[PDB]
Amino acid sequence: GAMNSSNYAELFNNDIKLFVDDTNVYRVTVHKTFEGNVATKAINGCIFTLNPKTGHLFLKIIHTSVWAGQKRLSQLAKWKTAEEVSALVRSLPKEEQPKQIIVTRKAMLDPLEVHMLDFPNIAIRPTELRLPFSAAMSIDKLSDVVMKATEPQMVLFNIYDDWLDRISSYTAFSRLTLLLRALKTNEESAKMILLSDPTITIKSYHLWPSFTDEQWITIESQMRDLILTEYGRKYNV
Amino acid sequence: MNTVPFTSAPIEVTIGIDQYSFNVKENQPFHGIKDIPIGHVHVIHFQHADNSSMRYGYWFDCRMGNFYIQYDPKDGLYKMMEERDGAKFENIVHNFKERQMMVSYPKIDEDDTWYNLTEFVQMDKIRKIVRKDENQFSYVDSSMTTVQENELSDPAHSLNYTVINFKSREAIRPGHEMEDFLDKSYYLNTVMLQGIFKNSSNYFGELQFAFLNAMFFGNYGSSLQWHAMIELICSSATVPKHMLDKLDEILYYQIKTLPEQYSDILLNERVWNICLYSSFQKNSLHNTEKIMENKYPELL
Repeated sequence: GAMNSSNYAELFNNDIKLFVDDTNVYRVTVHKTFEGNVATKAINGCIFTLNPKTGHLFLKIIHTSVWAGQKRLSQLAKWKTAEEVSALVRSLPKEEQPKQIIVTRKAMLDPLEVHMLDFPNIAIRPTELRLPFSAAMSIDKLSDVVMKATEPQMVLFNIYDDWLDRISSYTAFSRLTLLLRALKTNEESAKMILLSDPTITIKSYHLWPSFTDEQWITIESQMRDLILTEYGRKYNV
Repeated sequence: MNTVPFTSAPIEVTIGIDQYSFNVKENQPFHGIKDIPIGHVHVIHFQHADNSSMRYGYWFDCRMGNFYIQYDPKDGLYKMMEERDGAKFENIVHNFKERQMMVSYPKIDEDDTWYNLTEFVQMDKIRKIVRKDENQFSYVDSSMTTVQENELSDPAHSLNYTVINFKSREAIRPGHEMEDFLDKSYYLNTVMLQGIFKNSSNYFGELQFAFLNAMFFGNYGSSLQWHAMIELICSSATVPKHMLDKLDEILYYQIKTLPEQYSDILLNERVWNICLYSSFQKNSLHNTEKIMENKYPELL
């Protein structure tokens, strides 16, 4: 059943699993028409499919052309997500196929279950965790590949860079969720914290800066401070 | 007008015959039911005064043989049996009638209720859902599970209703996942009507039989089947016009007949709200929507 704070270690065991987040699949700008009505213009989106143990990210870029002449796009977006996740699983060798897929939003359960009928032994699960994967488009290199796409494309990343050389999956996931929660709560401030010191760079083959173990502790501390402040404001407490 | 004689009534019992029911006292000189209308299936059903647990009963059609009831003190129930000797049977019935030991099937001339509940129900279809091929009549009770319930455990005592499952390869064509899930017309019209049932009459017969088993026996799996067959039609954008008009009549008489006090357990809130207010056919069941709104406005 549902993935929660009680069964959290299960994410880092040796059963292959993927998180699927569909919150950046269908993206629009809302604008006024010449006649003073409101219309949307779609922009490029992405499915965020992540192995939390390895850091492997299957970023399926959703080009605006997939919406052309379609109706009920927020509904179609869930089915297109389920179609592309199902295609990804069938593309993987058997020994690489997940045993579980955890969807970050419960509305993805029926679309993914129906698309995966051919895979009765792959469990489709919701989560009670409030995961910040919507903030994936605040990672400059992920935002850049989505916005530049001129056709449907899959791009493979490791969202943990080289962190697993020094830390466990559990600690890597905690760092990722903290960085994404910060970027989601106050993007400007979070991005200031990550680049303020010009001497720490992002390798060409990485997403995040090359922090030493000591600099990560300072960074992680600055992110937690950012999140609590914002929280006091949101609620006046 | 046919007769189901009773050898005796050794235990106190409420006896149902279709939508009617009568209390019989322990060792009361009761010898059966006469004037049963020819042309319809019938159900004769029982609830013991000392164990209101296990409603049970028998589906039969008097055109198919001479049937009687006899209490079995070993198995502790009223059993249906066939009398193969025509002259013995005629002689038993004539004697019990002469002594006026039989209740009369109490049909009002104006009253089409039983016809309306059993319009598509055929004994030959009942005998394929309820498998006991050595008898011409079919036993059902409160506890019997369906083939679908057993998949999710004695196969011989199962209700073999047609399995309907909206998230099954049978229901969903590869490449039409979203289309087939949101519009079940493929599943209704090709898989179920053309494929399995052959025609809408057999589909309606099974729907009506599932309802009557839910109502008369509180059979939970029958109730699931009745709702699944309703939801498959209401969730199809493309249904023949005659089928929608007939479904409205079927459901109207079912809702009209349901005991007011059993709507809490026998009616699924989700299915009815979806069927009457959200589905493709939300505007196609006028009679049913009006009786549901006037009789069970709480459920909705």
